[PDB]
Amino acid sequence: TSIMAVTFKDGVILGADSRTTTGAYIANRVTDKLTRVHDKIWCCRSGSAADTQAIADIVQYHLELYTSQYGTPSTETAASVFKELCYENKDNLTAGIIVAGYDDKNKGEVYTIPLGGSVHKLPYAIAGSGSTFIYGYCDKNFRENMSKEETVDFIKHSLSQAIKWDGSSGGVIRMVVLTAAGVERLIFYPDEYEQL
Amino acid sequence: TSIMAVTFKDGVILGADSRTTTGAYIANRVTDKLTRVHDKIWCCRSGSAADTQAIADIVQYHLELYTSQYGTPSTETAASVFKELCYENKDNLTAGIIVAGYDDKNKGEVYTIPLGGSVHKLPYAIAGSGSTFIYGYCDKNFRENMSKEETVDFIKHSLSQAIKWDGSSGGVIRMVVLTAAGVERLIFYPDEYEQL
Amino acid sequence: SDPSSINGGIVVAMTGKDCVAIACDLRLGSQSLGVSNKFEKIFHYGHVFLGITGLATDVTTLNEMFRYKTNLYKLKEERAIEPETFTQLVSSSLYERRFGPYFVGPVVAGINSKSGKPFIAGFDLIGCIDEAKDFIVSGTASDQLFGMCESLYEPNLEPEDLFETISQALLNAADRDALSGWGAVVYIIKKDEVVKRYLKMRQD
Amino acid sequence: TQQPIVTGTSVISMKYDNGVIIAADNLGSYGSLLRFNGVERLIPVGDNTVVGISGDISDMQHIERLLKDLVTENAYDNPLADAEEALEPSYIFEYLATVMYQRRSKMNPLWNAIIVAGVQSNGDQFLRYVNLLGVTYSSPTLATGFGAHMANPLLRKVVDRESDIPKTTVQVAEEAIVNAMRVLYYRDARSSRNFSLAIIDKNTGLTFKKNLQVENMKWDFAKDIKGYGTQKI
Amino acid sequence: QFNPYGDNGGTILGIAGEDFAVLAGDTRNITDYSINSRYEPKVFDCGDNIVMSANGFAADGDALVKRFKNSVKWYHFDHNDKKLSINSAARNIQHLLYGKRFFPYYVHTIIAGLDEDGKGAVYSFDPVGSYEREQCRAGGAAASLIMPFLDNQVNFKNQYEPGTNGKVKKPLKYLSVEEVIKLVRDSFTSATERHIQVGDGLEILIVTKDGVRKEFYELKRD
Amino acid sequence: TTIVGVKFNNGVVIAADTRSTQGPIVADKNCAKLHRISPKIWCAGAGTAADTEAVTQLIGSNIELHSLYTSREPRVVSALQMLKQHLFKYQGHIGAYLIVAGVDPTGSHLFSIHAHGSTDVGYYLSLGSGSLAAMAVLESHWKQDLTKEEAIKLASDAIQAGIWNDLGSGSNVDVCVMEIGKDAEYLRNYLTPNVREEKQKSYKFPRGTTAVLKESIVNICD
Amino acid sequence: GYDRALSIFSPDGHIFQVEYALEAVKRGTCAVGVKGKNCVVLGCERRSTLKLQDTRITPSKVSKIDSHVVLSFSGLNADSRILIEKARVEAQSHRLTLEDPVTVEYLTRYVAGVQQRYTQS
Amino acid sequence: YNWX
Amino acid sequence: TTTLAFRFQGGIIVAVDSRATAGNWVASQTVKKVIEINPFLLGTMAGGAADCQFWETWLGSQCRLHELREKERISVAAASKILSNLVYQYKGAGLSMGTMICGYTRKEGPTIYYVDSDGTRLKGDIFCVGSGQTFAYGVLDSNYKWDLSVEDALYLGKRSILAAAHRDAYSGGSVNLYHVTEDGWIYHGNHDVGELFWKVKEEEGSFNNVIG
Amino acid sequence: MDIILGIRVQDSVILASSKAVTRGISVLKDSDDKTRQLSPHTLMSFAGEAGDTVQFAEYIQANIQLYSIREDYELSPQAVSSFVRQELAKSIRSRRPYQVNVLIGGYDKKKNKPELYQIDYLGTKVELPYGAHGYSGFYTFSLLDHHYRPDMTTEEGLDLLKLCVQELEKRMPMDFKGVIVKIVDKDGIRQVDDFQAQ
Amino acid sequence: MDIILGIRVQDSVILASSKAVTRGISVLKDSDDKTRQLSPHTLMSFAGEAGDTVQFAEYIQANIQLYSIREDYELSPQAVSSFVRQELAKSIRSRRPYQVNVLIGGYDKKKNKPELYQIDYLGTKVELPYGAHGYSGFYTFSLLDHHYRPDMTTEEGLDLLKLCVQELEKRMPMDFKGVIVKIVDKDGIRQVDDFQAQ
Ligand SMILES: [Mg+2]
Ligand SMILES: [Mg+2]
Ligand SMILES: [Mg+2]
Ligand SMILES: [Mg+2]
Repeated sequence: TSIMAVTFKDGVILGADSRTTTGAYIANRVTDKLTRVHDKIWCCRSGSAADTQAIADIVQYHLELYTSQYGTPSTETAASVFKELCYENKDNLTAGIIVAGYDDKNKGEVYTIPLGGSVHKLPYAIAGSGSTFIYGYCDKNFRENMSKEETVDFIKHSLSQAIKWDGSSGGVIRMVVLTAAGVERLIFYPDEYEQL
Repeated sequence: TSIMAVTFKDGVILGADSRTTTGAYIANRVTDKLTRVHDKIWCCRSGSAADTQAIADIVQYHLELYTSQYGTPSTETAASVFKELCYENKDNLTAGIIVAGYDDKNKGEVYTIPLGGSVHKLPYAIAGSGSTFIYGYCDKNFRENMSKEETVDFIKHSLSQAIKWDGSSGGVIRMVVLTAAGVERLIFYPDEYEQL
Repeated sequence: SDPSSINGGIVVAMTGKDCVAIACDLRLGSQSLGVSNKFEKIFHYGHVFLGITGLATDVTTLNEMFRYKTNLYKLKEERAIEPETFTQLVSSSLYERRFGPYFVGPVVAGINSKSGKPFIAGFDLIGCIDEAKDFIVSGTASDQLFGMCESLYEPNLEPEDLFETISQALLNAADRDALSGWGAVVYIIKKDEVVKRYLKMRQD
Repeated sequence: TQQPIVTGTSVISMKYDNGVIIAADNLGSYGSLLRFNGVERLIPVGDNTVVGISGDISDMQHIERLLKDLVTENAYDNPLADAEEALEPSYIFEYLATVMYQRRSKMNPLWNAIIVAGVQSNGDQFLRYVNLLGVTYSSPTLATGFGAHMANPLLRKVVDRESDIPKTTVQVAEEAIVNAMRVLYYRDARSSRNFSLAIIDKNTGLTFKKNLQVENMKWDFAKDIKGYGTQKI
Repeated sequence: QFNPYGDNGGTILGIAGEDFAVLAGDTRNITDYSINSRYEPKVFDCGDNIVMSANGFAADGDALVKRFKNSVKWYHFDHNDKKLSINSAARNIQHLLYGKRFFPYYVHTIIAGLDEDGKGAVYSFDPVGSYEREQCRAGGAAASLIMPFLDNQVNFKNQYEPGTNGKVKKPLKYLSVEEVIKLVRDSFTSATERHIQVGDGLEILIVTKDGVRKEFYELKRD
Repeated sequence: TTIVGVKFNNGVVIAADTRSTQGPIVADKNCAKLHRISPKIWCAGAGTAADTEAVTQLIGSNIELHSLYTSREPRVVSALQMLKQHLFKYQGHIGAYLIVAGVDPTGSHLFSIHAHGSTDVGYYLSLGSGSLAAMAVLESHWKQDLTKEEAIKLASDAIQAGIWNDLGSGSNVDVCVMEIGKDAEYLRNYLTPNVREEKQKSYKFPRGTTAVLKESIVNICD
Repeated sequence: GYDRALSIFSPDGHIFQVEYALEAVKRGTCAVGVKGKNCVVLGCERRSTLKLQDTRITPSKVSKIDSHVVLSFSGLNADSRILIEKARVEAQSHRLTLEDPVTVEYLTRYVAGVQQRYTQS
Repeated sequence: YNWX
Repeated sequence: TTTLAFRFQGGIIVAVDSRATAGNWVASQTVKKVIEINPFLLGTMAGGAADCQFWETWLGSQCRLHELREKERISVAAASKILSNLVYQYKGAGLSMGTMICGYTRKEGPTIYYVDSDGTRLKGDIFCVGSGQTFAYGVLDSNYKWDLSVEDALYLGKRSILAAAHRDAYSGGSVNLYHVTEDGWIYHGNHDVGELFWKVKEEEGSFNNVIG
Repeated sequence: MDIILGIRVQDSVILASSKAVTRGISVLKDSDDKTRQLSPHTLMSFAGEAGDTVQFAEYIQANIQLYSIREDYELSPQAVSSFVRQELAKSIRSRRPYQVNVLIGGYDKKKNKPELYQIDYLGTKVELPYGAHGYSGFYTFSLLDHHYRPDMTTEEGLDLLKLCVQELEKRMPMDFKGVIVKIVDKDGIRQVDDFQAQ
Repeated sequence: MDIILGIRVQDSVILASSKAVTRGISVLKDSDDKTRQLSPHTLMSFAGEAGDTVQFAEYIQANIQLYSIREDYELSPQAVSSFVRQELAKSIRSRRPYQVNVLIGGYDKKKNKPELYQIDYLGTKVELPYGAHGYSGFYTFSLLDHHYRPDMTTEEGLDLLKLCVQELEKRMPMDFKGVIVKIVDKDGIRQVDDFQAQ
């Protein structure tokens, strides 16, 4: 699995591949690892499928209920819920999650919760087995306050590499754009990303 | 340990960090992982310090005796030696080595012998714990037939990164240049490579 | 399962003023069972003494071994072997089996016929020589013995006095060790003479 | 029953005539991969106490929340919050200590080594350590993980025994600490260059320094070294 | 896997004279090979003229002490400031300890003071409650070293009266407080020489009808 | 064990503590950790006591011979290669961690050898359980162009670091100095900062204290 | 959950529910027992409000608590059964742990204590 | 063996 | 540890060593291995010191309660079964104790029961328990006769321990003797094996292989 | 393990049981009665782990004596055993199973016929002419298979057991110090005080 | 393990050894002679693992008879034993150590005095008045320690053993089917055909 979230001028972009394996067999080549927990707060899933799906569903609830009672939820909160679930149930979970969202007051924000159950806010984050291979590229090509077009590229490249090297990753690249104007679903096929 | 070898117009360049560790302790911070096996044939050492030093020492002999009898050895040969050792004694060794040399007929050539004992010839090769983090950058920034000045850079960056993410690596960067004009000893300190 | 502890036993030796002493207990058992109370652990080859704690069969063997080796030495050199020397022989003889040691802990004491300075030394199961100009211990009650010694000892004691000292250290240390005791012997050494005395002690 | 994941290395500290000093880098290692580079491991509690934590980070973040709690809950029905009934290091320590031990006894420990450093109401310096085992100790210098082995030896050359405390000055102390940090950068493969440091003086109060870096490093010699023995070039 | 225990080394010792009792312990605290502190007391005063030490695993050590001190507190409350006799403090601790018979306090503990008839006394415990009143006892790392010495210089074991053809034991005279301290210091210096865990310092708590006195001597810090 | 080596302007020096230990009990309060390989090639070692001595002699021997057969003064790199190939041969079972240095026709030299057979070179090194302590000091006070006297302090300071802060090390400090044109000097017990304070009492037992059952003399000469 | 205090005290110091139970006794058939020098006897009258019973089975007024101890009562036949069973059990629970059948005072002190409990629970 |  | 208790004419005999060990370590030579339950009941210790000391001191309490509860002295059969049943509750938890419960009651006569952490309870006449049991059993069986005199009997035990102490490295220190009659129990000294062995050797003439 | 045997003749049931209690290295008692009278015409013998053995048998005793009282009646063997099987089968999936095997034999005063039941620690029950537990059966069954007959007089049975015990004494590693025999018939239960030789 | 006992009186040495070979579940033989005559004035009894036991004894027999011939002389016990110790001590560090314990008793026609040597599988030798191997010693020693005397007639010894065997037959878990006793003295070696009762 190869996933990352990047914050930019207009807001934020999450991207991931689409491969779920059970060993070295490809169970699902079209998986959507970008899950919605709210109109404008999403997450990228890495680790055990089940553990992740379950954790996510439980957060969509906790937020849906938050909403009804107190309006639109902040991202710091969306994270807190995740952290809580992951940290509190550490012995039985193997899920590393990246939360990304868009607020009118805070623009874009990215939080990452790694296996331990810690929460980290940062300009960008990557995770998934395939991420070992791009700590280099990314730290090297990432500039703060990029444009949508620029960011989709950065992401498109970083991951294409990750897919190149890690066999636990492949399929297609998926991205989701979070901005004032809305929510956009972007997809990229092999024939494009491979030769770059 | 992070090491790599890159071939270019004028010849080839070997580069490595300078950290040998025992568990999490830094035993030696100025180690030389670039070992000579002949006037114009060198290698990069990663893995067990014992196993590598030994394997090199045995090669130097094997080639020095080769010379006496049959003149300056080709690199394909320097490699076959290593292969023979690494493959034949696989159960007792944990050493991955990269061999780099310069001939007047073949220019620069790079071979890599990974834990298994297979030999691989390629434009460039990287290895060691810290290599995991640059398959990306490198595959993205390497261009064939670069100039010396360009290569030292490519190499300086790739490793500087590896040193950043992998703690089994650090210290200083060492490079060795192999061309018709001779043999040059390059070294690079922290205060320079860290902020690039 | 700890070979060094099946049989049990203790040995100690101390230096005095122009004299040295070495002693040991007479127990020989198997785990909890006491079997023999006449297992002397101090052997002598000429004017050099060596006591051996540890596995009984090895004690026996090594003893036999050094008789042999010391005998040839005297023939080949037409002179009786000296401590300083004998020690080195012991060390090498043990390390010779560095990867499958004799589970023992030899202790050596005697005097140089030529120079007169008293000499004592001990080793771990593989030959590391422990040279100390004061006292050496070995056996299941090593911890105890050390304790006794380090407290009781003072430099330059006379034959009559040193005897008291070593005896107590043995005796007392033995009494706090389940695997040691059942008797005890003490050797007092002087350039010309050597006396062997047996002690009265608990039999439990 | 657990195994730490994201971790933070050494924490060093020593006390001096007018207070205490403590420091720790800003790193969170995910095993051998030096993952996070902007981690503050020095947690201030009020204006008279700093708690430094090494070990598992997730748990640290918890001990963070626990503290902010301790703070709030003390102000409650306490008119003397910002004065005579404010939290004292001894309180903060004894609590944490209590917690750590309860957790080891329940077999679900907080994988940490924590040094609580500060000054009391009456002025006395305070420095004590508690780790995942509820083991508690105090000494003129304290440290966790590697620092244990390397920092202590250095810092102890300044304050060998209690009597040396009233003889050591901030400048001296701070130099020592910084150094230890440097050395640690040389040897700890899990350390980082960017660190943090803070002092707690019975007069100036609390001073906290962020974004510190190691300087005055000696690396030039590495040029005269080649091969591993017989190599000449 | 998480191992819930540690070993801070250390060593302690208690001797009881006709009308006083002593309890000492080194002041070093270790972990594997490093030294945690050269001065961390482990012999405490719990009120009611009772000194006590729990040597073994520090944490478990500090705990017991806490639980006991507190017990004493509640004793007074629940019994009109009645003074807790040592023989009683003993039985209490047996209960504290055995309370955890299946997750023991990894400590060898000793306490000392005066009994009802005013004579001095000492009791030592198994890390799970076996208790007995004894003349003297050493415990911890160097217990194996020092115990023998005591059996000798205190209970006069194996010593005999000169010239009696080994048929008369040295009469059991009783050590003066001053003479007792001598033994302690020596027992410690000797311990320091052969035990890497022992060293740094010696803190001695002394007990008499007049209260509780403390004495401190330096040791080899190597 | 704490051993170090420091190179200086026209020579090299090495040092070490003197505590030998079986587990946590000091076995030799002043055992020698410096070994003479050849007159001007000295080696220092940590690990299993036996192996540091053995591998040192065995090579000192094979070297001595080698020299005679070549009518030349020995070379460090020789001792080195000799040591390493042997250790490596033994897959690490020979617990010898050695710091080897000396002077020979080619100049001065300093190296280190780990029991698995890997070598390192540098201007200062240390090894042993006290490794970290000293190394701290070294990294704290070293500089290039050290004189004979500045270096000796340096190497000394470093050992002291080990002694004080490492239970596995202690007692005295041994130093050896090898300069380019002079004979080598072996300074055994350069420092003795751990002397035993006079004991408090003398246990000189009145004679007769011990009970004897049988008494005899022994026959030595033939 | 039901725990209302039914046996409480009233202004004059009597516990109604208890005193009332007594009255229930007064309505049950009589029963008697008297002891000799080497034996004891128990007698009882049979309720004749409804007649045409089968003696063979009907709970005999005298029940065996153990091969050596009996119990008879006057009161709500039903209540007796509970008392008897609780008693028979303690009869074995005692043999089993003391290796000796119950003395009559004990058995009694048991049954009674059982009764007392029900007057303040 | 001895450490040583 | 070697403990023994046996039955005859003038009552019951009980003797035990006084050594406790932590492996090879002699933790103590001055251990009381006989719990004075109450003026008429006695228990012996073998197995873990604490487990024994604690649970017997405890038995003492459950006994005192029974007395107040029925104004009658508790039987040994009962006093034993209490401990027994207790111990069986904790079965499998790691308790290690082998003990004898000895007493004289108007109802049962003199009686002894074996009770161990395994949960076995046995009524018997002679019993030895401990690492050194075998050695004592030896001496007993051969010299036991129901017609023994209290003077003789006390000796037979003292000796039987002595036998065991000599051989079994885990036993020894000193011997604590006890005699049981309806008027309660009577102590018969703490004999240091240090001084006792020799005396016996000389007078009886045995332990000849020893030299002295 | 210890020895437990049973044999049902025409008008009775005989149970034999080793008289020894061994522990680790020593034989602690040479006169153990490994049996309990459940009800005046029902006897149960047992063999198994140390405590569980007695503990279990005494429990069944209580629980049966209790019924006998509550009802002024005596349960038939087919019933007592069934109860016992349920109690055992109940515990096998318990936290700490009773590790006991029992042989139960009684006389059915109502059917006026004798009966013997074998049940192992798992609650395996089965009615049989003769039976045994543990290793014992291994030597004895052959003998019984051979020399047994339904219309056997009681005397004929005691001789058969003797023949059995003899074999066991001849070929069995451990010394069980002889047996204790008991006969269950219309007149109740009686112990044969003469089996050390007959 | 089997039973091996020995006791040296004033004018001889007596050896007692159980007569049973047990295999897993059965007792295969009730009449084993666990001993071999090394030389006309020396006997060795043995106990240990299934096969090593005889193999080792017969080997020692051979190597000793051989010496007896090559020199027209009989080796002293102190020697025969020392020989045996070395053979054992040799094997302990071999591919498959002989797992046998032996008792050796002989009469020294030269010193005119009897001797008994005990040596365990590791080559641990020691001279003793009486000895035993395995667990047997656990029960007997106390007796011997007690009822033993250097100036004992031969008759006094056999009774002593009898008293020993007795203790064993009473307190030992496994039935060893009795013993076979043999005495070694100036006139040679003889087997006491009467010990099933004396
Ligand atoms: Mg792919
Ligand atoms: Mg004993
Ligand atoms: Mg009181
Ligand atoms: Mg010390």
